[PDB]
Amino acid sequence: PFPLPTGYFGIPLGLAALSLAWFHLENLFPAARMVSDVLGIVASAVWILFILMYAYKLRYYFEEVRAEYHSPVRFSFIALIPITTMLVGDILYRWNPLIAEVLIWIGTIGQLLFSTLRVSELWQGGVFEQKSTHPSFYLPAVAANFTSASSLALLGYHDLGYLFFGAGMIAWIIFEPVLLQHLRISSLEPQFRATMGIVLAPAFVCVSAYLSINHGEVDTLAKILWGYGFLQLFFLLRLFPWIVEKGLNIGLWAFSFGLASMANSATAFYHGNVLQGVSIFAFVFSNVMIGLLVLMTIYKLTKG
Amino acid sequence: PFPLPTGYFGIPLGLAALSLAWFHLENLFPAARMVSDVLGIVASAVWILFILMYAYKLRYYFEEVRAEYHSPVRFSFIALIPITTMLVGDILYRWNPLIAEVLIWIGTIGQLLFSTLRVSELWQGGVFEQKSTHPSFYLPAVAANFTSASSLALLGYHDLGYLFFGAGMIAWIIFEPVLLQHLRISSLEPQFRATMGIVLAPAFVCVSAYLSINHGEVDTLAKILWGYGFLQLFFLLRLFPWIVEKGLNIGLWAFSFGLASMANSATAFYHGNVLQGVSIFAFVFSNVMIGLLVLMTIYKLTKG
Amino acid sequence: PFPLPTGYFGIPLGLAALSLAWFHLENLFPAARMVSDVLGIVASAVWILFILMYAYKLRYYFEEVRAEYHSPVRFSFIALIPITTMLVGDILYRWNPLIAEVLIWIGTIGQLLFSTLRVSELWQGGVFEQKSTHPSFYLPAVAANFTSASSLALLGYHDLGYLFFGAGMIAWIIFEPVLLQHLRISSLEPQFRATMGIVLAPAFVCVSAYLSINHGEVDTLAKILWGYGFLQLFFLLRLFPWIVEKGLNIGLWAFSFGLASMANSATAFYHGNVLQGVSIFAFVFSNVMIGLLVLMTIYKLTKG
Ligand SMILES: CCCCCCCCO[C@@H]1OC(CO)[C@@H](O)[C@H](O)[C@H]1O
Ligand SMILES: CCCCCCCCO[C@@H]1OC(CO)[C@@H](O)[C@H](O)[C@H]1O
Ligand SMILES: CCCCCCCCO[C@@H]1OC(CO)[C@@H](O)[C@H](O)[C@H]1O
Ligand SMILES: CCCCCCCCO[C@@H]1O[C@H](CO)[C@@H](O)[C@H](O)[C@H]1O
Ligand SMILES: CCCCCCCCO[C@@H]1O[C@H](CO)[C@@H](O)[C@H](O)[C@H]1O
Ligand SMILES: CCCCCCCCO[C@@H]1O[C@H](CO)[C@@H](O)[C@H](O)[C@H]1O
Ligand SMILES: CCCCCCCCO[C@@H]1O[C@H](CO)[C@@H](O)[C@H](O)[C@H]1O
Ligand SMILES: CCCCCCCCO[C@@H]1O[C@H](CO)[C@@H](O)[C@H](O)[C@H]1O
Ligand SMILES: CCCCCCCCO[C@@H]1O[C@H](CO)[C@@H](O)[C@H](O)[C@H]1O
Ligand SMILES: CCCCCCCCO[C@@H]1O[C@H](CO)[C@@H](O)[C@H](O)[C@H]1O
Ligand SMILES: CCCCCCCCO[C@@H]1O[C@H](CO)[C@@H](O)[C@H](O)[C@H]1O
Ligand SMILES: CCCCCCCCO[C@@H]1O[C@H](CO)[C@@H](O)[C@H](O)[C@H]1O
Repeated sequence: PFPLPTGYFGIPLGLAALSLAWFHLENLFPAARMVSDVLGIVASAVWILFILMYAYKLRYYFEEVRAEYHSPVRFSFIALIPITTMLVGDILYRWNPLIAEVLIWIGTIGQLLFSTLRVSELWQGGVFEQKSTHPSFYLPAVAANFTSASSLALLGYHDLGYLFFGAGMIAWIIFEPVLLQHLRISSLEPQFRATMGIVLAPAFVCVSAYLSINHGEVDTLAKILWGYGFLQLFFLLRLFPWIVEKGLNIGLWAFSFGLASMANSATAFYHGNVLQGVSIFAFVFSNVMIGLLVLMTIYKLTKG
Repeated sequence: PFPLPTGYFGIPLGLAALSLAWFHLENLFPAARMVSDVLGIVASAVWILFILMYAYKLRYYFEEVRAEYHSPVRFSFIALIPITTMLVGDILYRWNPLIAEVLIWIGTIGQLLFSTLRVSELWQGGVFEQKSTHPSFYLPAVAANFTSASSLALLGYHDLGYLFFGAGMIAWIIFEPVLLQHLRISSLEPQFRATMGIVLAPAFVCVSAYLSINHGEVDTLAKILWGYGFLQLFFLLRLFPWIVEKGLNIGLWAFSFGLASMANSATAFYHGNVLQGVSIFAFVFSNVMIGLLVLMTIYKLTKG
Repeated sequence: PFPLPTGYFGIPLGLAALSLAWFHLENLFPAARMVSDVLGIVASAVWILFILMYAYKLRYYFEEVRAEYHSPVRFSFIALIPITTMLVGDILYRWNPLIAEVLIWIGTIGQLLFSTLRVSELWQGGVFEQKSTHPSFYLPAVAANFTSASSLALLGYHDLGYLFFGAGMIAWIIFEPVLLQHLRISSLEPQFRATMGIVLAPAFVCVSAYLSINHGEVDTLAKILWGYGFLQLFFLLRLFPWIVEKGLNIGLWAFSFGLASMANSATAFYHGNVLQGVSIFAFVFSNVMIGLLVLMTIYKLTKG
């Protein structure tokens, strides 16, 4: 018996997002569907297990959940739950649209309630401190809204999806300035550094959601978002030795959301015949990196 | 004899903006014109009175005006004067375009001169402090430019209106990051908390101005802005008990600008057959809230 | 023998940018080509000389270069080198596209390597301080990417140009919030104040690059960018007496990038029949100001 660390939801999140990326290649390359289905089944299975473990945590370790919830830093990871729930919904849609729709709405209402209760509460002051300014804040504030946007578009609710999209995009632009200034001034401690991987996510998750809503039209906004996304990738690549100064660890799954969304967006750029060479590199790169994450995770698992 | 607190201009501002919202419903529902005209006449009458009271303040309480002007916090409320002057111009345009145009230009030149003198002066440093980072800054920096944008569009100056629009939109995105970080860290004191209502304004005033310039075309930008606007609404609703911790007060008119612009934008979304259900809710909600403000103000007035 | 202060690259930068502005008037007014060619030849000659002087610095004053590189403030000026190299490439393209393309790629790879190594390294914390938050940061972070964007578009690489464009535009919006808050709180010391001129650059360099990529189409984004650009101009004009409190100096070339890009963008607005009166004013204003910079520089040179 142990309380499931909430961050572990990043594993099915990354796998689910990568399933969706491969799904979007099926009409260019049919074998991509089998790869998508396998990734989707594994992500869903891991999600079920982690959901049940989290239900156990709520039942028997409620004070740990309460403390994470009220923490001005640790609360953000709870947003992984409804995010992964929506992504699993998006996977399941290929097989059962009714069950998919239920999960998508549960995740959407859940993330919106979550932010509305906790993200706003921060504006009361005195609890959040300068040192609370962490990449994890992107999860409730930004990533959850993008995930809702694309999931609702999948269901046919394009205009409602644009509202969530806007909420996420503007929230992103409003938070990042203060995050990067904080990182410049204050050296994130090693135990939090893997969460630098979340810094990769905004531009790529943003363009993926946008392309999901706008029928895959690769337009000026999409190209703009990709450009900033690759800038951040190059920066994070340069920073990687510092990120893992104290060793490789499981927290590196933090990168998987950005990586998977880079792959997903790459499929749309390829479909649209925009920067196809860059698209192929992006898609291959993201898959290799997530493959390495899977292989390091199997290892850790075969070492208890 | 007393010096008129400059913040009181928020009352005719909210009423004038709400008049304009109803005005935009007239071709869907004719009776909306009577409601618009009544609101517009009351707003204009209150504006005349407050202008005369402010002329008296300048004549006999000039040092109080000087101190408010030089304050790195209190200067912002002076921007209410040219903002309300433009909105009254926009109302009067339905009856007398020549007088309307004069007021619109006086307000536009006045707000631009005001910002150019005072907002820039802050960049000299040493006067503005971290604790000066208040929602009121939106008034000179953001709301005034949006108001110019839409007023100039009304007069047929669409391209000039886009310049003001851009100034306001980029200024908004450049200020809000630091405002929300400050609110997270430092608990705004109760006496300033009603000004949290100004946080509702940017997205809604922005989309209202945009739709005024672009002939009511509800496009991707407009939907994006509405999404962030509703996020902030939900946050402020959650925060409302904290906002009024020390009691309901007249400062709550601070919400009326955002509310009225939510109503105005809702008329355009409805006209464009986008999210009509949300539009009706938004329009009804905003009217009820401003109706409550009017009823609390009549009360206060019937209690001296 | 002396080590060339890296900031001096701002002189050929401003002249090169102004050459390109005049170049864009040639099909409206043929005599503009002669003016462009003369400015372009002078900028290129000054650039060659400064490059050779900088090669000498690297060879015989390497520790001075190393210290500037590692400084969390002074590193930014090194970005002037690849920026000016690209602009000289853009000039030379009218005579020799092959040599132009080589310079453009050297400058593009060089600026991207430079940022990737140094701008990201800041996020390790503990070196950059709040007082490091200076306008010069725009050079590597923002201006270099815009310059790449427009130079690559010149070569026909529009989509790749949009990636650089996005990187610069989003980087701009993400840095400026914290810069203006810092300037409000902390009074930039006189010796750095001329660099306030760099604050003029982002919106104008941004719209110039955008118009270069999008075939000169003056659209809503372009008008938006111009509006914020003129707001900042008016602010900087008001601030000018404070900027030069301790006297006029050669650092005022800092303004030339924004001024030249105001002129360049003005040619496109004029071509597109948008705000032609404003365009003429902008173009004339920018030329007069840069003419004054040239005349003060000849003076200083005729006084050793
Ligand atoms: C992922 C879905 C998350 C839903 C979270 C439910 C939280 C309800 O719990 C609430 O937390 C608060 C907000 O800070 C409080 O102030 C409450 O009164 C408390 O009931
Ligand atoms: C709403 C219209 C407002 C116009 C305000 C006029 C202010 C003119 O007053 C000016 O204020 C300054 C700027 O900080 C000064 O430095 C001046 O010299 C002073 O004359
Ligand atoms: C304008 C083109 C600039 C290229 C700059 C080359 C810099 C290479 O120098 C590098 O600087 C670093 C990054 O901070 C280091 O950590 C290195 O190991 C060092 O080799
Ligand atoms: C995954 C969703 C996490 C929900 C975290 C719940 C936050 C609990 O919030 C708590 O709820 C209480 C009693 O149940 C109140 O007594 C509290 O004081 C409050 O701390
Ligand atoms: C950070 C946000 C960047 C927003 C970029 C928006 C770019 C709008 O790009 C659009 O391109 C289309 C091509 O015909 C046309 O609609 C217009 O040229 C333009 O509005
Ligand atoms: C998002 C990236 C997924 C795209 C992977 C495409 C790999 C195929 O590669 C491409 O195949 C072609 C036709 O099918 C060719 O004409 C090519 O030149 C070749 O590069
Ligand atoms: C509504 C517009 C408010 C204008 C506020 C005016 C700010 C006054 O600015 C003052 O003007 C002076 C004398 O008149 C100078 O002597 C000052 O030192 C300066 O404080
Ligand atoms: C924070 C700013 C968000 C800017 C969003 C701009 C969205 C541009 O949306 C536009 O949609 C039109 C539909 O055909 C086309 O012009 C293009 O797809 C696109 O440029
Ligand atoms: C901005 C919100 C103002 C719109 C208010 C519209 C209220 C009318 O309500 C609508 O009337 C119709 C036709 O007129 C119908 O067909 C509807 O189903 C009904 O909802
Ligand atoms: C114009 C490009 C400027 C390059 C600045 C080079 C930064 C040098 O970086 C230095 O390089 C070294 C040795 O050569 C290492 O020994 C160092 O410790 C490192 O400081
Ligand atoms: C800070 C960023 C501002 C982005 C502004 C984007 C404006 C998009 O403007 C575009 O105008 C065109 C006119 O038909 C159409 O494509 C749409 O109306 C709209 O998408
Ligand atoms: C970017 C600004 C450069 C444009 C400079 C244009 C100066 C010419 O000026 C214009 O010339 C015309 C025809 O050529 C006229 O019809 C005009 O009314 C006149 O203003």
